[PDB]
Amino acid sequence: MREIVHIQAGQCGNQIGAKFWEVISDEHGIDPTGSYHGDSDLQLERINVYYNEATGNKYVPRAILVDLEPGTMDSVRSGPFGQIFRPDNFVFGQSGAGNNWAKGHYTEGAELVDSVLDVVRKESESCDCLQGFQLTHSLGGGTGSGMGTLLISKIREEYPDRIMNTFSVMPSPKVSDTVVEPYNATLSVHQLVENTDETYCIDNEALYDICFRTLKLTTPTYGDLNHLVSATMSGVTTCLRFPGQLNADLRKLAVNMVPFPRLHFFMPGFAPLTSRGSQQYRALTVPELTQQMFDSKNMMAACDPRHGRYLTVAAIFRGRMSMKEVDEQMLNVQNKNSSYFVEWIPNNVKTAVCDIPPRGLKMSATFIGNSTAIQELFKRISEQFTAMFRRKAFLHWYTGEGMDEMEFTEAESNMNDLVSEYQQYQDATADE
Amino acid sequence: MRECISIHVGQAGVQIGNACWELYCLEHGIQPDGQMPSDKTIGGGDDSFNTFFSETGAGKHVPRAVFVDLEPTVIDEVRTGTYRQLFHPEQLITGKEDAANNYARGHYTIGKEIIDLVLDRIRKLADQCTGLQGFLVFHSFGGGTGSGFTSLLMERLSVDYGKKSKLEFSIYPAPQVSTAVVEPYNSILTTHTTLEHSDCAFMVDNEAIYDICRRNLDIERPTYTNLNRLISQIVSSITASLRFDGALNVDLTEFQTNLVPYPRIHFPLATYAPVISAEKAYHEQLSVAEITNACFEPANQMVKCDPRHGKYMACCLLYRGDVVPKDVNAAIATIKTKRSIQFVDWCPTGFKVGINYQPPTVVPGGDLAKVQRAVCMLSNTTAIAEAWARLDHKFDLMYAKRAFVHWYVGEGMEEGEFSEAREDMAALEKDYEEVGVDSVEGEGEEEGEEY
Amino acid sequence: ASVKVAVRVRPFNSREMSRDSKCIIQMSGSTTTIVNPKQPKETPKSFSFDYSYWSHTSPEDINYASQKQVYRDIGEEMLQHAFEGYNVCIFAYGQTGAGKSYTMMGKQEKDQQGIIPQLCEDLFSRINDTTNDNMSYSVEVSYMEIYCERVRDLLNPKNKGNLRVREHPLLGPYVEDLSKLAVTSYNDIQDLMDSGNKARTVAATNMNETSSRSHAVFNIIFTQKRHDAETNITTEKVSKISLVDLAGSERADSTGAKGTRLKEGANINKSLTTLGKVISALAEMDSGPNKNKKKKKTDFIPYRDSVLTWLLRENLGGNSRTAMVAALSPADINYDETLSTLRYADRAKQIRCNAVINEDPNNKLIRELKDEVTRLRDLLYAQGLG
Amino acid sequence: KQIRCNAVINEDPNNKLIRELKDEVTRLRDLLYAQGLG
Ligand SMILES: CC(=O)O[C@H]1C(=O)[C@@]2(C)[C@H]([C@H](OC(=O)c3ccccc3)[C@]3(O)C[C@H](OC(=O)[C@H](O)[C@@H](NC(=O)c4ccccc4)c4ccccc4)C(C)=C1C3(C)C)[C@]1(OC(C)=O)CO[C@@H]1C[C@@H]2O
Ligand SMILES: Nc1nc2c(ncn2[C@@H]2O[C@H](COP(=O)(O)OP(=O)(O)OP(=O)(O)O)[C@@H](O)[C@H]2O)c(=O)[nH]1
Ligand SMILES: Nc1ncnc2c1ncn2[C@@H]1O[C@H](COP(=O)(O)OP(=O)(O)NP(=O)(O)O)[C@@H](O)[C@H]1O
Ligand SMILES: Nc1nc2c(ncn2[C@@H]2O[C@H](COP(=O)(O)OP(=O)(O)O)[C@@H](O)[C@H]2O)c(=O)[nH]1
Ligand SMILES: [Mg+2]
Ligand SMILES: [Mg+2]
Repeated sequence: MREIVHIQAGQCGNQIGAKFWEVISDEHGIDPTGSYHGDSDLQLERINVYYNEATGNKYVPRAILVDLEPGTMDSVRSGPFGQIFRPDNFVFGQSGAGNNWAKGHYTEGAELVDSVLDVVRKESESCDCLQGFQLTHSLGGGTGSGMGTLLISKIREEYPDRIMNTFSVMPSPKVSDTVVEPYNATLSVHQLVENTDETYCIDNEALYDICFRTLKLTTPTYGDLNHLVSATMSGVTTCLRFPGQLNADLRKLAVNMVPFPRLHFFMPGFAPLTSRGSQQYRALTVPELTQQMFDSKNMMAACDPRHGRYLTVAAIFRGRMSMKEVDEQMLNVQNKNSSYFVEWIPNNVKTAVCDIPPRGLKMSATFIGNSTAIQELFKRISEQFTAMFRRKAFLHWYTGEGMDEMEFTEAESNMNDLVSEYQQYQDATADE
Repeated sequence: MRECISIHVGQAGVQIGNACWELYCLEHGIQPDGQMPSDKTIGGGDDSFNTFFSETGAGKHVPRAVFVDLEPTVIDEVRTGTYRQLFHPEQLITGKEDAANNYARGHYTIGKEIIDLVLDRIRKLADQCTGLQGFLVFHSFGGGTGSGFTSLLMERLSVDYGKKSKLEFSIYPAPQVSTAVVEPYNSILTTHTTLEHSDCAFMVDNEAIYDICRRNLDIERPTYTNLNRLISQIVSSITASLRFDGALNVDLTEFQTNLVPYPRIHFPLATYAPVISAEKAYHEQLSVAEITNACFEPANQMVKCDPRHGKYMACCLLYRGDVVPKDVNAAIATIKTKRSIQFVDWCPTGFKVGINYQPPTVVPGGDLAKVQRAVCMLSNTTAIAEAWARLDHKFDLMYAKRAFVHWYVGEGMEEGEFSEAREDMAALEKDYEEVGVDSVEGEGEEEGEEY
Repeated sequence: ASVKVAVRVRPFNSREMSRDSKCIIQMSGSTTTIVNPKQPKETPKSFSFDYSYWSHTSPEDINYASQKQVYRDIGEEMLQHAFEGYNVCIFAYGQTGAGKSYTMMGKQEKDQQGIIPQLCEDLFSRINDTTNDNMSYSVEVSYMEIYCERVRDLLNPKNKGNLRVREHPLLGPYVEDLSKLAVTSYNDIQDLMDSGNKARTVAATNMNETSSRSHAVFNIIFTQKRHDAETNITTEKVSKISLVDLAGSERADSTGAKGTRLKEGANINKSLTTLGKVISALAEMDSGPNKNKKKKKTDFIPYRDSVLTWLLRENLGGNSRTAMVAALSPADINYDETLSTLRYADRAKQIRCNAVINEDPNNKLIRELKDEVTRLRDLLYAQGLG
Repeated sequence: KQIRCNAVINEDPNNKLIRELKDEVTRLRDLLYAQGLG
């Protein structure tokens, strides 16, 4: 029985995880107190993917909460679903990292990593057949990035055969909230490229653009961003929980999407999104979902796919629909946009179909792309990195905690090598 | 428990402390006698926030404050005032003469025999504290006590505690206005301690605050009470991130991680945007864009220096009240397109943002209008060099003839602590000039290998 | 300088003798012929290499190559290159249970010793013989293994931890906290070699009783100094001698692996597959820019896909002179595998290195300017202007 | 009798040698190109 251990780090990861546990909990029908009050018989069939079973017919999510500032933990406990989590999994300390990756990875997090790994081992030992992990955190921050990278390294050291997923929120061109985001982002990306099987890219700029242009909201908050992201996470792993005409495990996505080991940075997307005003106009059907999934403005990474090529894509549909229509639409998308797909991967579109849609919708779809345009994002960070590293803008904070220029240099070189490895396949006309 | 210990030195320090503690008592619903009837009316809570106040068994709340001065007058005004029962009876006041606008008198002769008691009480306060974040030292350049005793206390604290942050709020001498003939000497002699030992020093000017009061609040005849209240608002905006919940919380370490590129350039300016009278509170929207733009106006600066003559090195915005991230993002985006505001080429991000839900409070008898939104900006720039240079000139005009020097040497110093300080000022100005220069053109001179 | 290529065929073992023992490999001069056992009508496909070696029969003289023969031909040449001041490498290749341990290490108790002992002994003899008042020599040793994408040190005492691979900005990849031991005599380095061979991870399979389970890299850092109180520069030359023994590719059906022995093999195959790509990639690039026009626009080599290719970034290409020794199996049943090795060997000679090796760039600039001054002064003197 | 002290400067021998050799190379090249020998 496949099931997932869940880890949350930092403020962004903690909040996204809280919202995610509210969404999954609806689909499966779980009371905030922990009891089950569903209506369908298929909600409890595979509930063990996320939830352990307690004595009194309760269900406890298999989540791990990590931070160095206690305050966020309180915000989780004093909330709509604060009592659902078991208190033993609230692992935290004091004197947070303060947006310093060195404190998160080397000085402060090195003490709390033992306790976090203890709780992770305790959860993973009880697993019937542990599939893999998934971590939510922010690369541009402090405790989140550092402790996420450290935990990822330790877990890959101890569990080499299991899947290691990751949902990362990285910096943006215009949206910036810390002065030292490039250093943290560069070091985090250097750590992630080695020790991770899948990494979904999320950008606040793309989510705000979706909210303003697609959903037409006027005053979006972080709740809406968490809503979209949690919808994506629930969309990714639908097939482990519910039956379908053609299933798609996590390993199937990993195999079909990753041509070479270092190219595992994905662009996610979700459909439909209708703004609550145009819901009565559009007809809902497979062609509409196909059109919305591949639209450039619907992506969550703020990287235009038209500036590169799609190495691979995966489409996970939820709902009762015909397979012939899905296959025809995917073939049409391949054929019409002939110049945005690579010429040495015939039929580079993975397809999955699940028969149980979300509770309020007749149809839905999730899109996981893998394209060269992601290089742009890395290039941007690299540019900013140089602009601070050449003069050593803030390096004394990092070197005071037990680092040196050599780690910065090797991280920058690794990032540049990854950026070069994407471009290779980016240009057309492989001959000269 | 995000505990912070406040130290007040000199008359300016004690009066700013009076304003600050009035605002703190009003913020958390603490009465002047230390009781909090809010918990009794409600039933219980965490309203006795451990940042500033320590709760005893009987429901009383003692502030984490340390008042120091050499004159009995300034603190005897507090021992028999409205807040006489709030503070602990121990107030560390030497029943003798004062430093008398003399750095030497406050550092060497009379600063002794009072430093030991002060350090003992600071240790007693620190022992009660768990997870102490740092210190907040209030004083004033140009005074004997606030220069010499502050120097001695900072030196001893750096020796003892070391790794704890030590923020500084100080009143710099104005360019034209002054209240003493020997202000430049005392101001210059404190550079060694304000540089080597402090982690971040915030400077304010009385002329700038008087201009702000005259122009914005329409107060034609302000006194020091208004200035102290404005400074109290600034400090509360700084410290609110670790007392109340918010969308993005900024601790005192994120401050130093984001604002100071190098150890020797930790002198950021500060400013408060929605400084407006009650009558003018109407006829205005007071949106995020308006206050954020007003933070960058040279007229609103709290130090007499023009940011247009320098370059912005780092910025930290701290918002309070009904604010949302997207308005702040739009404000930063429209700010980045203005050519009058120049950032150093080696800090492309250039902004740190924090948001807190608690809106600012209104002190009865005050002059600031009640508002829904507010923002405090702290900006590390290179224009501050000008604020040193003028003062440096003044120092020379008195040291060429060795005027007023016999008072200083008659208390323990020699003339070399009077040059060493000048050379340190010169080196600091050279550093500030060097950091702001644009990167040399294609900083690897030029490049381009074969292909 | 192009990569040097040697190939060698071994005799029959027990597995070959029990099953069909039909030979397919023939050798003549520099030419190696392989014949398809399934298609005798087909062409006898053949490959021309820099060196080929026939170790099938010892009494006869049909180009028979003892250990000393291959050692003279490759290792002595590469050692002479090292004395001139060039970083140098010899690495083995092929399939499981062919010839790597025999060729590089050999049987210590027997006279048929591998390349590494003979290179070390000749190096020690040469440094001891050529010692002089002005000349002086120093040598240092290290020996590491790659087990499952993890580096371990053999010469050091028991260290359960795994070392960390790092990147110096100028000198490229290296292994941090690697026990670099100073040595002074042939007996001491021989003892280090014996301890290192003992410390390696070896397991038994159907294909070979002593199937290696981990790649191995043996590094010798050599320093050549010339002392003069007037003009000469001390530490005239520094060289790195790298002997690499790679675990060969395996097939699960014939190997009979299960459990851990399977998993190890999988990692080994991964570490080989990437390596093959790198070789192929490298070849095409150093074939293309050299022959096509000279464009040198951009070519990516997947060095980082494995730690083995990462550590040998300077060895497979760049700042070293490299030799590749391929091991063959004469068994007919092995044909479909054996030919594969030859194909990569046929591409291995296409690779071209770029090695110059200097030291103390301040001295480099000073020497360049002084030589320019001397040349210009000589020109002026010859033409009557000096 | 307060008098200007100036800065005592001791250049590196390596930089001095490099600069002198570069100047010598330039001078000798300008001599050789002049007599049409380059
Ligand atoms: C159809 C109808 O009458 O109401 C819809 C609706 O109007 C629309 C606009 C919904 C609505 O979504 C939003 O307004 C929204 C706002 C900010 C961020 C994200 C969404 C809806 O709120 C969202 C809500 O979604 C669900 O109920 C799904 O099951 C969703 N779960 C949750 O939203 C949820 C939130 C908190 C607690 C429990 C469940 C989900 C989505 C993917 C995977 C799993 C679950 C639905 C159907 C609707 C409303 C209520 C208007 C849409 O959202 C989703 C995810 O369905 C917007 O794009 C779709 C299109 C729908 O037509
Ligand atoms: N903003 C503000 N500044 C003040 C206040 N009181 C004093 N100052 C400043 O302090 C300077 C004088 O130095 P003081 O700090 O008063 O010196 P002291 O603390 O009394 O110590 P002694 O010189 O020994 O008496 C003046 O130039 C003022 O500008 C105040 O209440 N508010
Ligand atoms: N040319 C040869 N002459 C004599 N004996 C040989 C020859 N080649 C190999 N052998 C022996 O045959 C066996 C297999 O060789 P061996 O060198 O152990 O394979 P291998 O190269 O180590 N394969 P692996 O270690 O898994 O990468 C050993 O006992 C060798 O001593
Ligand atoms: N999507 C989303 N992003 C967030 C949220 N909170 C913070 N962030 C992002 O995270 C970054 C700050 O990282 P932070 O959470 O402070 O890292 P930490 O200090 O290690 O916990 C900012 O650039 C924000 O864009 C949130 O609720 N949702
Ligand atoms: Mg006084
Ligand atoms: Mg072997």
